[PDB]
Amino acid sequence: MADGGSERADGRIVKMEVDYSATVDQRLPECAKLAKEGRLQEVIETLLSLEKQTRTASDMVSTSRILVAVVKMCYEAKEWDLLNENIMLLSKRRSQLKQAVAKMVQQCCTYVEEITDLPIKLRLIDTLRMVTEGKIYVEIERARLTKTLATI
Amino acid sequence: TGYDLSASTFSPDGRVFQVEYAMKAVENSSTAIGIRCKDGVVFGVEKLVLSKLYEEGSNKRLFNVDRHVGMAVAGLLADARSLADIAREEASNFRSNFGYNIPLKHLADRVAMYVHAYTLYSAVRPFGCSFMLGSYSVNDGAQLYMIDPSGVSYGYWGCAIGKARQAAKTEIEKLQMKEMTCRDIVKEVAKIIYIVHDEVKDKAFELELSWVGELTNGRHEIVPKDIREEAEKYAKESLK
Amino acid sequence: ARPDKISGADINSICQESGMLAVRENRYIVLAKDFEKAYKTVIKKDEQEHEFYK
Amino acid sequence: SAGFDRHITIFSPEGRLYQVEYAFKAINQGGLTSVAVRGKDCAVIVTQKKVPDKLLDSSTVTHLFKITENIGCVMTGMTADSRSQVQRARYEAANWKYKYGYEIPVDMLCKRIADISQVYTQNAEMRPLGCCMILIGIDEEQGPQVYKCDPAGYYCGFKATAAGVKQTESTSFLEKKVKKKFDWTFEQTVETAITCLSTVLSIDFKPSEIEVGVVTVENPKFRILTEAEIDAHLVALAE
Amino acid sequence: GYSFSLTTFSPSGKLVQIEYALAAVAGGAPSVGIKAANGVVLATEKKQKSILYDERSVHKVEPITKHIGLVYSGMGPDYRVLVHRARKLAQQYYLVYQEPIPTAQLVQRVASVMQEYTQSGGVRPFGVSLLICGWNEGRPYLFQSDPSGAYFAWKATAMGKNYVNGKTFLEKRYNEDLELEDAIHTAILTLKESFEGQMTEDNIEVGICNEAGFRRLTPTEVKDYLAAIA
Amino acid sequence: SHEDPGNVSYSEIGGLSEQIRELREVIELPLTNPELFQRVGIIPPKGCLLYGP
Ligand SMILES: Nc1ncnc2c1ncn2[C@@H]1O[C@H](COP(=O)(O)OP(=O)(O)OP(O)(O)=S)[C@@H](O)[C@H]1O
Repeated sequence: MADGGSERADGRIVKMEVDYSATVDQRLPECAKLAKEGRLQEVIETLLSLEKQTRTASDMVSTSRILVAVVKMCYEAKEWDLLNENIMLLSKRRSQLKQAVAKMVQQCCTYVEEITDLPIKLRLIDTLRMVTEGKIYVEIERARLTKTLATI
Repeated sequence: TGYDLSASTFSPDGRVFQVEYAMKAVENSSTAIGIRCKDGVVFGVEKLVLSKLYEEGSNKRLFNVDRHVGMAVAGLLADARSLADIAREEASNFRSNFGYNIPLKHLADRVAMYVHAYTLYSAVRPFGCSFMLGSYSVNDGAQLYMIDPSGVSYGYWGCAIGKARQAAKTEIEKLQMKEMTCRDIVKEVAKIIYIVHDEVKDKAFELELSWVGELTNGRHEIVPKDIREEAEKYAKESLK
Repeated sequence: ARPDKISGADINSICQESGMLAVRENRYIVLAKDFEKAYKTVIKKDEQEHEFYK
Repeated sequence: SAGFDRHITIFSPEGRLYQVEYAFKAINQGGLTSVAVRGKDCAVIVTQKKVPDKLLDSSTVTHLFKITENIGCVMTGMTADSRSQVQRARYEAANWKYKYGYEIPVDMLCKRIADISQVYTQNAEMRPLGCCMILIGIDEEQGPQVYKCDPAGYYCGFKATAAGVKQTESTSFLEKKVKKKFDWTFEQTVETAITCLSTVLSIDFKPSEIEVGVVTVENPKFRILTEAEIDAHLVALAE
Repeated sequence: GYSFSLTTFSPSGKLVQIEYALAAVAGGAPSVGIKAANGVVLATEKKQKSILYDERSVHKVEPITKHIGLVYSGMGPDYRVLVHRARKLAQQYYLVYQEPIPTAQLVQRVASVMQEYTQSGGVRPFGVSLLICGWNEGRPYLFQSDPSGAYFAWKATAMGKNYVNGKTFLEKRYNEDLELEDAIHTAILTLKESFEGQMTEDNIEVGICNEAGFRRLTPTEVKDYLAAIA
Repeated sequence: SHEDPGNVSYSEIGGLSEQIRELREVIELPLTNPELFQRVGIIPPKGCLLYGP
């Protein structure tokens, strides 16, 4: 519905810094309960990608504050839920994931050179699942090209 | 297009054309609708005078099967009369064998089996009728069922049988049907029947309204429509 | 060594079936996949239709 | 071919008859899908509803017909044949209970319904009731059963069962799914039923369209599920 | 475009609606049955269409009494009907005479029933050819009937697909004098000549008739026997 | 022969799931390379039948 992303994102703009790490998994069932809906065909889609943008603002926490992207098993667990609970027929809210995973390889392209190659290569083995589930539609397979380039 | 002769034979694609032709036989008949409220069921039939030869009070399609059940038939009239007699007989068997009023589900299922038994064999034709069945009970509420020429019998809140089957239920469903008592629904059915076909193809029609519910204390009878005269003083206000 | 009788036109259809079925995967020769795919595609299940009256 | 215009039930040349194999898609004019699954000490039926109208009810569109207190069934095909077949089934179960003193096993009922269909088929001048019937039930010393009855009178019965419109595809999934030897812990059964219909039709819809009938050897009574627990199972299989 | 229906003869030939039922029998599932010196062996060919079906529900080899076996090659929905008729009829004989009915008398009465359905003119014939056997009075028997009401007596025969090919193997392989096990061996040989490639403890279904009575073997002994019997 | 028009897009109505890919294999790919089928030695895919509605 066109109210859930509104309430969640717009009233939880504060809850990334003041919270340590809890509202990530405490917006996880919130993200799933909006992810099981597709009403306005761009409202739920764009607002869930804004909750994923707040998730990428917590990627600073997940790769910097806490252990170096060990919580990506929980991340691709909630994305496992969000990508196999409401199969979508490859549609209906799905193109929120293009910017989401291009933002993931954006984050990993800005995270790869300093620390190590561990969080980016765990991201590549997650997104191999996500995008061998996905298609050859937009640049995420060109992201596969540059990511097997990274594994080289 | 076949193979359309017997009611026993199938088609190369698997349906009986006799039953189809009987279904669209009722399509040419007069428009008859029905709707229930939260404490009753209201019938209404668009009935037409032939030219000037009728008597305004003959051959009323609103039948009355049991003390609390009546029909709202549309289609071939004499076949509906025979079917109404069969329904009276079945309610007679139930009243004689169990000592209380027939539940409308069981009555409708027996009648559906009877119609299906006339659709099965090759000696007989399918019925050319489609009718409505209303009831009311203190422990059951209001129940409105519906029987096609084939024999598929299940339940509705509102229905329509005739030409304007779609063209009535387009605006039947915009009624706030639960929160209304049936005394509103009387003029509602009046305005719905009055909307369809004022003068275009025919010259004149005439309204009958049947009426069952809690307000009749479990009885089923025609309204005193002349009492409160609710169609015309609102029908003339429904043209604008 | 298999029964379930397969005639010469049916044999050649199996071979071309399997060869096209591997080359459309951009391969060199079948690694025994498409032979058994040609069985479980070509037989082709005694029709469907009707499994009544046998 | 024909030729003979298949008007009555006779034998054509080479060598089949065409009336029953036209009756086999009188199911297909129903526009409906049914799936049965037997894994373990439970048994699950799943079947959708096609209600386009808001004026039409929802309780009396149920295809799951509780035949007796331990036997449920589901019907496809045209509705009148199905309901008449259902009252014959109820009548004959009651005849068993009168004659033999105990509750009828689900096998003899399928045999009797098939034999009635054969008598309607053997002698002409009656339409052979073009509907298909799937039965379920619990038996002592045998667990649960799932059976299918044909309009032709060919009963059989087995583990994973499907009939309707799209069930070449459903049986393709049930060959591709009942080949791994895992146990079936009742929510595996419910999950496989929901997801097999959800992969054949590919809709992934509300809990208010399908009907779920279960029977279990903990409550041998036939049982029809409510919207709440159907919703609970549907989000419980949502990963 | 004639014959049509069952009431009138052809210009010169025969009853085409019986000929078509015989053709529909010949288009059916194969079977084989062999009379040996001490017993009779029956064997059918029962393929499930999918991997879903169960092999414990429907049974092809079927006893009529405790000492009379009976298989078919055709349609089960008619098979069960005339099975039930033979059941009730044999029990009527055993009511009258207090003695188990001889197999010839079964074949007489079943042939009378099938003939009565071949009589005019609204009912169709059975699409079923039987293979009746039993061990009555020492000497075992083997009786084939047909949809036309006729009946025969065989030492070994077959019915279904490739009954001609199976019969040419039966004429070559079998003889008059064997025991029941060698009869089962040549029976599974002639069914394996013509059946599909996967023949297991469930695709076939074999019952025997000792002089000690009818016996319907289990998948246990079928799997023990057909564990590469040759 | 050459009254034959064309569509103003690949998606003139829709539903290009197997359409693009399998029509692409049945036409365009062995015309680009016959030697792949000459690992087997057969002519190009002998053509579907667009049936249905
Ligand atoms: N002995 C064989 N060895 C290899 N391939 C064979 C053999 N016999 C037949 N074939 C194959 O099967 C085909 C047989 O010729 P066909 O074209 O099938 O004859 P046909 O005209 O189609 O059948 P009819 O009865 O003449 S209409 C050959 O072209 C081969 O592909």
